[PDB]
Amino acid sequence: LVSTEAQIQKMSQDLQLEALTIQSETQFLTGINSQAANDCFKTLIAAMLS
Amino acid sequence: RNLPSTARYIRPNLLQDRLNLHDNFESLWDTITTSNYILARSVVPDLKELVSTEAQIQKMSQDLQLEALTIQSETQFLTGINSQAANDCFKTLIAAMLS
Amino acid sequence: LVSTEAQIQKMSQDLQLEALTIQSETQFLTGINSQAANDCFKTLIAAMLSQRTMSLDFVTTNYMSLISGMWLLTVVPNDMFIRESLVACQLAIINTIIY
Amino acid sequence: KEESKQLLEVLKTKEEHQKEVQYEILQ
Amino acid sequence: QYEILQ
Amino acid sequence: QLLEVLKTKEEHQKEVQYEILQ
Amino acid sequence: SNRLGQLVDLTRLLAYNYETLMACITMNMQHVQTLTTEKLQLTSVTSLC
Amino acid sequence: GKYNLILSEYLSFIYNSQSAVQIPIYYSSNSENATLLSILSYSYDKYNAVERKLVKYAKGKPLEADLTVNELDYENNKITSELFPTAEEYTDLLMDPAILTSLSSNLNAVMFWLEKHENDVAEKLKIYKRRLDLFTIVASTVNKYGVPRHNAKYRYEYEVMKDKPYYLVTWANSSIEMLMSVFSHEDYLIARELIVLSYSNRSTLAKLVSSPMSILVALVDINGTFITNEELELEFSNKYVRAIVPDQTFDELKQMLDNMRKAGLTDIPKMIQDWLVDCSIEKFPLMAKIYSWSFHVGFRKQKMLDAALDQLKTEYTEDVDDEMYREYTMLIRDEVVKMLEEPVKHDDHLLQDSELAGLLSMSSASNGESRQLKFGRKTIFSTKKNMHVMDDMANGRYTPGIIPPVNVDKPIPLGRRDVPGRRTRIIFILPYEYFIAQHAVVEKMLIYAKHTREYAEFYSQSNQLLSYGDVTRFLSNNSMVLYTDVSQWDSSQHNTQPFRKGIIMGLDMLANMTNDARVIQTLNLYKQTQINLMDSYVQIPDGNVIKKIQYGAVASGEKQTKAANSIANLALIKTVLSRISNKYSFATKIIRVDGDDNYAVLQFNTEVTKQMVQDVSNDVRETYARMNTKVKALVSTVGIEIAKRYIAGGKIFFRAGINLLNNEKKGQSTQWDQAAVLYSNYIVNRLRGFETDREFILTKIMQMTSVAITGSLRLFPSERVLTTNSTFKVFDSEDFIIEYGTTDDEVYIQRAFMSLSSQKSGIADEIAASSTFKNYVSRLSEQLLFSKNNIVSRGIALTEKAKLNSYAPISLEKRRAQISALLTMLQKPVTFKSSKITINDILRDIKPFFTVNEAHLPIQYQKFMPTLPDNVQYIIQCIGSRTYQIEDDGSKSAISRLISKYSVYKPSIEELYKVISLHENEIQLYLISLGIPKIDADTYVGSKIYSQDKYRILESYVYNLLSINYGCYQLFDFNSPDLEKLIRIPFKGKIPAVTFILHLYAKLEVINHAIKNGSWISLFCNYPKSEMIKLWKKMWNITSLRSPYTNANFFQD
RNA sequence: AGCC
Repeated sequence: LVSTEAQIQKMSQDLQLEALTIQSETQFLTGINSQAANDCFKTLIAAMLS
Repeated sequence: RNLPSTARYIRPNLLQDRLNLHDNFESLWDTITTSNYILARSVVPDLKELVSTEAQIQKMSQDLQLEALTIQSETQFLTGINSQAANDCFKTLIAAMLS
Repeated sequence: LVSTEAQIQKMSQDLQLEALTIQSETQFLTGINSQAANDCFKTLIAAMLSQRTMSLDFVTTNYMSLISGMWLLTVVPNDMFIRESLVACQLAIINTIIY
Repeated sequence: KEESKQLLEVLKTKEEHQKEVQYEILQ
Repeated sequence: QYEILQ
Repeated sequence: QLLEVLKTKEEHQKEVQYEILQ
Repeated sequence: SNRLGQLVDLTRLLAYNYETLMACITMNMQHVQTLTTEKLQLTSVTSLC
Repeated sequence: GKYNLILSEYLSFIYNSQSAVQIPIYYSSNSENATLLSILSYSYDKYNAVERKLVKYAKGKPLEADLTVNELDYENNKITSELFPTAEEYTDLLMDPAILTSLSSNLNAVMFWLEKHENDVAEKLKIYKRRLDLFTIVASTVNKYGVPRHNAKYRYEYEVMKDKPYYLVTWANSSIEMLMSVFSHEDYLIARELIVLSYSNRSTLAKLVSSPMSILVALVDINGTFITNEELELEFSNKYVRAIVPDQTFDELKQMLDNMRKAGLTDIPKMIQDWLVDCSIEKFPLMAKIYSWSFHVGFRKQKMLDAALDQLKTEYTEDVDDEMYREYTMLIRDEVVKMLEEPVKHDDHLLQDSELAGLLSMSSASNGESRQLKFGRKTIFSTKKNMHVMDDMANGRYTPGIIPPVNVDKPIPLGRRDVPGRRTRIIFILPYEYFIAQHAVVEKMLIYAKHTREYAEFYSQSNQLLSYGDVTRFLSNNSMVLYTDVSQWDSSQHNTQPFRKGIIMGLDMLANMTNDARVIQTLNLYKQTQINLMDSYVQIPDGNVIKKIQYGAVASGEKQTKAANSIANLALIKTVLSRISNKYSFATKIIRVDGDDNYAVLQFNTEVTKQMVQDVSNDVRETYARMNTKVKALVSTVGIEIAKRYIAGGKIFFRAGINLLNNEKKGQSTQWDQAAVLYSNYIVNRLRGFETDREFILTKIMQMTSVAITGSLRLFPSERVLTTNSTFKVFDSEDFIIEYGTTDDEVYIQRAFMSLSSQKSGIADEIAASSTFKNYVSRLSEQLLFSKNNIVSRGIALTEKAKLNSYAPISLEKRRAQISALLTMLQKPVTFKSSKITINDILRDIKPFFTVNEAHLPIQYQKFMPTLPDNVQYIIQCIGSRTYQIEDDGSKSAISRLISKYSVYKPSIEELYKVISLHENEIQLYLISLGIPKIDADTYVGSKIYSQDKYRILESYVYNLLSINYGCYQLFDFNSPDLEKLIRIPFKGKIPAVTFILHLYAKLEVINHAIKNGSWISLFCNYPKSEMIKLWKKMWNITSLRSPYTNANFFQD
């Protein structure tokens, strides 16, 4: 996979999330890691075959 | 059950008021329509399954772009938003029209 | 008779009362024991050999106890039930299922 | 005693607990 | 010493 | 010697690099 | 609707015990509307079918 | 200062001789208007101090004990020589008060009060004449047999209790606790029957008085109620619900009042007799007064065989209906599949290592057996379970796969836990491998219970109107509530075979849903603890012999017993409500289970009458009895008894039975820590309707906090030592107010208690250098991560140092060194100089910028708790009760959602606060020591979401410092629209950390001003921009003062 | 000197 500390650091600059205000762009990064990709790729293929 | 042919009952006399207590009797009409206001308040149903307050202000604080930790002091938009005052307003709008 | 543990696990996983969008009460499957199968069999013959009229008690929320009331009206003659309860049993069928 | 048994004759006589006497006027 | 009570 | 004692605060590492504003 | 072979089997039996017990009836079977009724719960009709 | 005036007046009473002198020690904040630290006392003539002043209060006739009112022979008040013939067989454990305060100390605390109030005015005279008529009974009974002189550790030997009655000490302790709570004439008539009759009737007095409270909460009409929404938020609804009661309840309440007249109570059954004519809520606090006073009789300490005989001897039959047990086993099977469906399909990391999940959290387990261990050269005896692992991991015996049998060869030892007025409950003492297997699976059962409507972990908050407020939200005139009291829940027949085979059948449908080789293993070991407990023998010692009794049922003291007992109720009350629906037609609104006390709200078609209440109650205790579970079926229309809370007529009533001067187990505390347990058991009983005198409590803190170094010298600390916000806090100046002092000599002493807040212990530093502790740390670093790092291993080895503070002798070498180092500061008035930011240093900078004015607020809300004191009921009626609970657990943050998922540790909020304000590469060095991988801790640091997580940790840390969610501040609404009209602070943006603390401190100063005086004030703080930036740099370096005995002061039960 |  793309290295998670090298992808989420490029992602967090394009959002330009400010450290002070409650905005709807701090929730763009919740729950992205290596394990959630390997369990969504399986449950898409394995549900289609069944 | 189906009642027999020998069952009797007494009918009340429901004819409207002949005194006209709303005409120039203003201290007797105020205490006869407070009585119908409290009785109509114990009948109108109360709200269950309201949206929770903390899951509503946090959704409301993203549209206004408030600061962190000071959602109550930065704007006075979010004041007095409870579930106690949601049920209180629905009761006092239905019971004020019925009495 | 069939096993009560078998007819409940088939019926409570087809109807699926635990995953509807109405969450104001704990829905589960009531009244499908094996003492009511004998009690409904005896009441339905003994109030037919003696010509005793029968009333119907039900709840409109439970549609499984209302769908299976269609089998009651097509076998037992509707001259048996008291008319204010026969009407209210076949009005809740059309207003909630058929119409 | 007669004082303790008279409570159980008053406690059912009072009207703030009595309800639905009219299925027994027909019976 | 033990006393068994089953 | 706990780990919360050894790691230096933000105000300590702001003093090894000196500059004057004006 | 799937219980069909076991729901025809009720009414062939429910109307046979009524039919063979009615032969042991001596008084006239008059039919008028009585005062007190006997309560059927429709939850127990589901437990029979 | 009022405690300093009673302290100087006390020493002029207990030392009547001329040779006693008192030297007050003062100090000041300056070098050269001073507050005093302590009071010295040199007194030499100290023999026979209490036995000489007792004779002037010993009038009247002594109490003659009745010896034919108890069934057993060793529960009567006989002479100890008539009961225990020789000194070799003398068991102290039947009358032991288990508090470090003797009877000769409790008699001086009353005889000091009776001298201060000997000549008062005509209102406070009637209180003195009521507390003197009761003390004549207590003094004339003790003075006949003399006063027993205690031991050096406050026990009572055989040679001092030889010619006295056996329960003379533990009766004179509880009767002094009762006569110091008499305020009215109604309280005097109750205290006279519970003092005279308690001298002989040590078995069935707390049961007869506390019996009719489950019935009397069903007769009081409802006129206006508090309800709760579906999400737990408060609402006020003013419906009118009439109370319907059948004619067999009054034929049962008459039976409960004739059992109270056989025992001799003739004036307590006259108050219940005269209340039943009205059945009103305005006289109901008299009926909860009698229920609260009945728990102060005392504990029923018995022999272990004699109290576990009716529990372990049951009649199991095969004449149950087996058609009802198939649905009961199937409904338990359907829950365990429903709870562990999502953590088994998606293979969670917490289940994949259940061996490591139980090892790092074994400080939450109960104490095991007493076993001999060897730590280097030392030999210690310990009952903590994580000390048993360190000895078993060294000698080559740690096998967590092999689970030991509990059959007739190796039985289960038994421990007890009792409550006055109830029966006793037995507690299993299981091995340490029944905790490792049953921890990672039970923790996945208690996350489903926190999101399901029918369990008790959903309605578990700090407040008490939001938790137990769902009782009355479905109440109307066509519904009824059905609360049943199962008598013996632990050993019923529905719990032995069908409950253990319903869980085993549910773990076999979860061995086909997964594909890992680890998740099949941790679901097989949790299955293995159920087959071994299917046939379990118990071990009860009596006399010489040791009895082995077969016991296949469910007791407490297990790990699953809080989450698997809640499944067996929701499967048993679902089967009974399906058998009762053949006679009636209803719709079950709610079912809610909490262990073995539950309720269910049934909604009917027609209106509820008096015949549908008598015939549903006869179909609950006849359907339960078909399953061999005998119950007391109770149905009501207005009020119930949910667990120890009594919701009667719209108001909620608690019990106030907490024994102050007695205890049920010999605690492992000092006197300084038990002088704060004694105060915090007085604040709890004052908020629930049992008002003890304050001046008797403040006298008991004087006699417990003092510590002597010589037999002639005494040191009594002053008010400013005990009341200040430090480690050594005991009580507060005003009762329900937590005050943070702001004076130049009050911050000077709080920093002076910062040196000796951390002491070292000579036992834990010798264990931590031993070979078997290093072997335990080394084998935890192997399983926690596959690599080896020097940073994580010192981070592990210094984490089990704090785990040894749960050990009782190690936690006593610290606290005995706290008080012995305080004595060198109370004698030498000069202290040391240091600077460290506390919460009082922040409030020094905020307080001179607040301007107060007078203001008024009209009453708008009503009261739902009518036993609260008068100054707290003025706050609730003016700003309102709490609507919704703000969380301070911190799990809504993004770092506490990463720690809990990827590791098994749980860090304190005082640990997450210190590390969230550092640089990027300092959060990395800390997160690896928790067990998080390097690739995950590089993601959270490199995402810069820690910058938006700084304000979610500081919000939940300041709520922990000021104690807003706990204490007595958990009743007032803080987001109310009636406190914002008093707080007028202009807004200055861009600094959220300072603006948050300006509004949380102004909300507390208005509340703390209206409890002290009863009048409201309004605040105004035009804070400058040049003082906000100076306070901004001190909001992150704030340090808290944590104490072990203060963490129990946040919860009530 | 140690869960009495």
